[PDB]
Amino acid sequence: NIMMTQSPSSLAVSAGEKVTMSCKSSQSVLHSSDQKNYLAWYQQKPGQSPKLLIYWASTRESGVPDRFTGSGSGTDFTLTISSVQAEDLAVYFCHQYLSSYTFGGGTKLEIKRTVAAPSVFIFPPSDEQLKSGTASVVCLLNNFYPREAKVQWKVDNALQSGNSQESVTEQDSKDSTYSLSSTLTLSKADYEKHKVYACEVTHQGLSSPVTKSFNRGE
Amino acid sequence: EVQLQQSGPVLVKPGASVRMSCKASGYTITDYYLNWVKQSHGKSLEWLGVLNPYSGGSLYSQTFKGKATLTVDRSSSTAYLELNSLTSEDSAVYYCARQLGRGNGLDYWGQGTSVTVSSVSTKGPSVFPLAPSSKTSGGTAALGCLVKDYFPEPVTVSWNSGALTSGVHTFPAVLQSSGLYSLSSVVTVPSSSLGTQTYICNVNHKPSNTKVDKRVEPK
Amino acid sequence: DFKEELDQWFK
Repeated sequence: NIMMTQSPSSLAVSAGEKVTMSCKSSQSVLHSSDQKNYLAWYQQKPGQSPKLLIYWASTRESGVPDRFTGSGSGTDFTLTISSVQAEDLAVYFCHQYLSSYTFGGGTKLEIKRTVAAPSVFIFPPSDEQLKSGTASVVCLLNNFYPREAKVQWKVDNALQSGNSQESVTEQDSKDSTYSLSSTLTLSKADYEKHKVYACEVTHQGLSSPVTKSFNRGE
Repeated sequence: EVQLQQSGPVLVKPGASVRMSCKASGYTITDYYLNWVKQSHGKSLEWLGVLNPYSGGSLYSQTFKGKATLTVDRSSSTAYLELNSLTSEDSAVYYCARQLGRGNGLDYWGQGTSVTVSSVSTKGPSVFPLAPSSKTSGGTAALGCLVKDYFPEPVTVSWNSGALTSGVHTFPAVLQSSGLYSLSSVVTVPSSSLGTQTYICNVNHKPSNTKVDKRVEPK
Repeated sequence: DFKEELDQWFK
């Protein structure tokens, strides 16, 4: 098969910057009968299906903004975005269809923006869940940048470990931020043994850790 | 407009077979070829083969010969992909994607069908409110739903039947120690209108037939 | 090869 290699694996730029990304085929993708490079580029935004951007290596699909341009011949191909927009964050895949279809490993395009501190919220377990015998306590970090953030759970000022899980969103297509959710799960019996449930957040936008807490049963 | 509507996510035992569908609308299905492409993770795409909806013929990647079978029902404008002898490595999102001719790209893609191959039993999640309260931010309130203990992925969450999308964060699922998944979905709303607006998270977990509409109210 | 097979099949 014809192997496709993309580079770089990922890159990050500010809105308005120019971006170029590479796609190399292990052999020529030039179709002899029509003398077209059977090379396509796709954009796949987070949680969406791929979208066709370019075919014949350089022909822009209808409805694709002119800032997307494909170029190259033989085995060396390039996708250029002349002025990156915040909504351009996606994984970009190249694709040869001369032989049995193969795709590159993708280039993940990320957006750089100004520092944004998270807005921190904390949620006690619902009365519905408590009646079932479990207490999940949720800490929410909304619309922050950069992606790196640290959540520490404290129960009456005792640092917790091994009883929480967290995940971060994809980057936001409008304001280029991230959000994070962390869940501290305890048995109902343990939950009722303590008063103060606190989530302490460190982030580059905060000069000191921010604590959001509640008093159980209040 | 053009649409490729694919069937819902499935859980299948290793060794079994699965058949998924891809329904074309907004165009004559026989005017375009239809490819099937597998996505095992966000940075991977692998071609299975291509269907000729007019003739019913198919051309398979050597990788999927004897594994995948492509069919079509022209009267219902629906193409099908059947996979047999399923292994845990066959778990992926499977896309159908149309192609006008030999030299064209894959110009339109369905939303994909998530296939999970596993011996683990299906489990429907519990849905718990994340209620807004003082623990608020400058005229806004956060609220949400906790979708806990389900298998397999995915669950989808909408708010107010899709009419509320601004300020929504539906987080990637986390894999719990039990092997079950949990996720949260949150939205930031004006604190002033908590008493007049109704906020309902619509939780769908098709493998467990879970359809829950949970109203989230303050306190 | 496969490229030729694609050529003939799409004809």
